[PDB]
Amino acid sequence: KIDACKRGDVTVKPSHVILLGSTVNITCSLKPRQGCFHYSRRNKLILYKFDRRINFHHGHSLNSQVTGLPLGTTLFVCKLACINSDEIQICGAEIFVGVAPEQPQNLSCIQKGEQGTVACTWERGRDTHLYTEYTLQLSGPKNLTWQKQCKDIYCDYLDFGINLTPESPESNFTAKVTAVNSLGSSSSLPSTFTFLDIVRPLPPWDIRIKFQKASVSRCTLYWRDEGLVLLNRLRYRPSNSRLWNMVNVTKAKGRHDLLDLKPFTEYEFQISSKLHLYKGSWSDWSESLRA
Amino acid sequence: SAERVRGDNKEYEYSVECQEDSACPAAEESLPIEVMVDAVHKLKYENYTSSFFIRDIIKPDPPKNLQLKPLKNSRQVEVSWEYPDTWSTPHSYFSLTFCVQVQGKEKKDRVFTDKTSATVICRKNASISVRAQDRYYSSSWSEWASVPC
Amino acid sequence: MFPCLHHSQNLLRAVSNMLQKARQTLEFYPCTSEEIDHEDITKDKTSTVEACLPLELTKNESCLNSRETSFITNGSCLASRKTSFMMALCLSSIYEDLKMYQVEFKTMNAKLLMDPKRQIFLDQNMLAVIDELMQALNFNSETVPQKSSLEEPDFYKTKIKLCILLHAFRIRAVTIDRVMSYLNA
Amino acid sequence: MFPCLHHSQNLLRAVSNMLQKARQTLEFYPCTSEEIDHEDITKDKTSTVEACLPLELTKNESCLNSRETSFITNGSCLASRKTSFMMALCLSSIYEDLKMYQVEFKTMNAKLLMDPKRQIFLDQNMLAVIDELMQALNFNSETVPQKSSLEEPDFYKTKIKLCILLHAFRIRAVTIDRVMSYLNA
Amino acid sequence: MFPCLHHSQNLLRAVSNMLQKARQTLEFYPCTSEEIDHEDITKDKTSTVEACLPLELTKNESCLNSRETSFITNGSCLASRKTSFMMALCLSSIYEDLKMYQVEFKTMNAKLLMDPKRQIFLDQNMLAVIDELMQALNFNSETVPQKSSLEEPDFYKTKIKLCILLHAFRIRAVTIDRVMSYLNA
Ligand SMILES: *[C@@H]1O[C@H](CO)[C@@H](O)[C@H](O)[C@H]1NC(C)=O
Ligand SMILES: *[C@@H]1O[C@H](CO)[C@@H](O)[C@H](O)[C@H]1NC(C)=O
Ligand SMILES: *[C@@H]1O[C@H](CO)[C@@H](O)[C@H](O)[C@H]1NC(C)=O
Repeated sequence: KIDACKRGDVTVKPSHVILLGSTVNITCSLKPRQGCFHYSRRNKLILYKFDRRINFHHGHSLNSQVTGLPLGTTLFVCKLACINSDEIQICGAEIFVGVAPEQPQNLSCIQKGEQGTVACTWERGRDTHLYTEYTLQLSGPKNLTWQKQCKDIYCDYLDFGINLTPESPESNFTAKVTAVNSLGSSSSLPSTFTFLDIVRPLPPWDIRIKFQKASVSRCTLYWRDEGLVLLNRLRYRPSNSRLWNMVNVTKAKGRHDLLDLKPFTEYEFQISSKLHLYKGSWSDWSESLRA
Repeated sequence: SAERVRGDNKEYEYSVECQEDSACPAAEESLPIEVMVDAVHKLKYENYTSSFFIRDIIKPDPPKNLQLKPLKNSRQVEVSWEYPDTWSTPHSYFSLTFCVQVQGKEKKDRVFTDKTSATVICRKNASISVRAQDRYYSSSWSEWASVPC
Repeated sequence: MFPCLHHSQNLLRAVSNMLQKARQTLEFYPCTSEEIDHEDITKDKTSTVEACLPLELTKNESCLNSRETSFITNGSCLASRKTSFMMALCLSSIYEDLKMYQVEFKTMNAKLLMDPKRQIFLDQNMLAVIDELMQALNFNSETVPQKSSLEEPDFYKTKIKLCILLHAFRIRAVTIDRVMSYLNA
Repeated sequence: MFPCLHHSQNLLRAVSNMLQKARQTLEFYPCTSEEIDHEDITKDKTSTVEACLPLELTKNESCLNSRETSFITNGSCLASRKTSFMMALCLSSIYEDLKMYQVEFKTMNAKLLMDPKRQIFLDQNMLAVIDELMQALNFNSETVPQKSSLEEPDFYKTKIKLCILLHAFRIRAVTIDRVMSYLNA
Repeated sequence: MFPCLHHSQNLLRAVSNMLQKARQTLEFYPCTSEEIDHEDITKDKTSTVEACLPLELTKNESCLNSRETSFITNGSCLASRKTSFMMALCLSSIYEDLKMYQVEFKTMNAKLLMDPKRQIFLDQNMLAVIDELMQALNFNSETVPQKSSLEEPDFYKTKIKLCILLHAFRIRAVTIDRVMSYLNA
């Protein structure tokens, strides 16, 4: 059995993890068999924080009560100094000062495209100086559920690998995030999302410009995107200065008889689609098409 | 430009400022730039021709905003520096390598770090100095930037 | 021997076995060809019905509507400089047909698993064959993400829709097999 | 971290080690950067010199000559809908540059092996890195066939040509590395 | 060239880099060879100290204690009919030494990850090299299961134990390297 501390053992009261503001009783105790080979009233049993002397007792039992510890870890190492020999490190304690975990104030779940993996994002709050474990739970109408745990201390987001297929377009799904640390536990308020709110249409991948198969000013734009789109929007703004973009386009993959400027000067084109007008987010504008 | 006294001759240094006026940007150079100086003195005429590439003659200016930040309760000190504004942008396509020597006033404390922050134990009686060179190709080393430690 | 033709022959055989299992499992649900209407999900989205024809059969080219969905995705089944556009558009449309069906079949299977009993579930082997054929058809193959629901759907509706899709898919599988045989010979 | 950037960083390092070996092996043959002229085989065939630039640097777009060699081959290094055409043309041109060099390097290596002694031979690892990067750059990668000759060539000419190519290739390798770093950041 | 010798040379180099990182990370914790006692976990369990010797050095055979732990596990590093029992017992004992260390190193790493900060963590590459060498040493390799704890251990004790193990393991790594060199030559 490998043992880190052989000469003596050091105890901490109440524990290595303490609430910000508490006082720890670091006590260095030396086993009777171990000790300075020659008894002398010169040898000492020092205690050091970051190699800084805090106490010194000739006797094997050393007691200290450190206070006002800041957030972080402080290494208290208790070395033995003999009469002529160099100091031998005996044992030490690492103390993590921590505070109660922040509750996530805002939780949002976004699925990219009709086929996508749901991803939920939260505001962690102040960082407790402690290991942090995050649990994300998603439940449907009745209480079935999916849970995943983000063991990583810092998590940008947690993604449910399982895709969500909604039994009906109007359903209620509720998501909650729980943060647990040695000192305490904070749980976010339940947030209820309908499937349309979670889904976000993909930007239209395709784009084509045709001048109505003619030299005429009128232009026809042939783009392609996800099948379930009941709305759309197009940018007809002149390239040199942005002006106005039509709020809505008809449910046509291929634009027809769009009003375009008579010159053939290059014009930037951007396109967006809305899965549902009543409760669907707008898609990101498609890569600009030059001319 | 200057009137130094090498020996007793007092050599005088004359310099020209030349800018490539090519509008089209190009990733790599295939032709060396050629410079001709038609020196004229009284009734005597001489001409000198030099051929070179911009990357070969490039010499970076010293690293900017060098500051030392001691780590809490540790002997080592973190030192952070920033890219020179004069150097071409973006800083991703064109990159520099920083060599940090802590010898100040053991012979060679030079450490080559691509990162803009390195941590070096600081003896109270020495200075920490940083140098910049083109990371991609061998280039003339920059002037040392020294911050007292 | 054509490797894609072998995959297509495997596809038709896999659908034939799954269709036989479906009729045996759902005794009351009506799943005979006579009582099940023909409904094709890919009716307007893809041009397999027109583009996938022998070169002799297609001539006017007027009926190919403005190069409909002419993505012409390059793939390992053919070679880029090997065959005419009429077969290049056909291979892309066949890839799209398999993508539309696989996404739907996975959605049905995820709902079927929730059933307290296991009366019927889509054949994993048949789904794997569809994915393998798509990988050869187009290099930029997209693998469908695992689908699941947080609630329980009505099972009768899923079982009637399943029978309607299986029969329509079987007709599509023979159409793919005929094209693969033509490419080989 | 960008996987193609890691391959490009591996390429520049591999060329640097091979170039050092070449100078040590060929003591008499002149292989110092000063005595070796810069000659680029891909001078007119590819547009890497113009297309591969940071987006800020390229603006007029007039200098891109009529979309020269605008194959725009799709590949695993980028994603089809991820980056602007300026980087799509650049990745295709870089793939073409590596194809032109690999075909030539294999021809030189096959001639070098015939030498009664083994003074110098191209690094197998460097050739493998070039192939790996090309596979990521373009899905339709062509592997060069084993090259051999039925006669013995003059060796001095091959050793002078080798030094000229190695130095030019090293400059190309840094150019690829700069583009990969820009794509990552 | 011996493949196991290459793995052993990789092992010694990986430990050397990890040991340097450990000294830099733990500035206060004492991790210099002078202040760290030599303690070997495999002191009595395995006979590598005695069995792994050059054939010339070992003669009386009395010191081999009753074929201690004479499992003689067959493996891909040697061939079954290739070398004498003295090296067969040695290869088995080396496999056992790597198993005892890997199980312990994984336990330490699982405790280290819980630290609020990331001052130090065992090199994943070093652990992978240990597993690769064991796979060659014995066909019946057991992969250690992912280890985790439901509580938080004192970190100072783990960091002192870590330094004691790393230095002892480095001495073991040189001993394995010497045996692999002897097998090659
Ligand atoms: C610490 O120890 C002292 C004496 O041993 C005692 O008076 C005090 O109550 C202790 N405090 C804590 C927090 O344990
Ligand atoms: C679902 O869970 C919530 C909270 O646990 C509870 O209030 C509700 O009654 C549950 N519903 C059913 C049907 O069990
Ligand atoms: C979801 O909840 C809202 C408000 O709580 C309610 O109006 C709506 O009917 C619910 N939807 C379903 C399907 O129960």
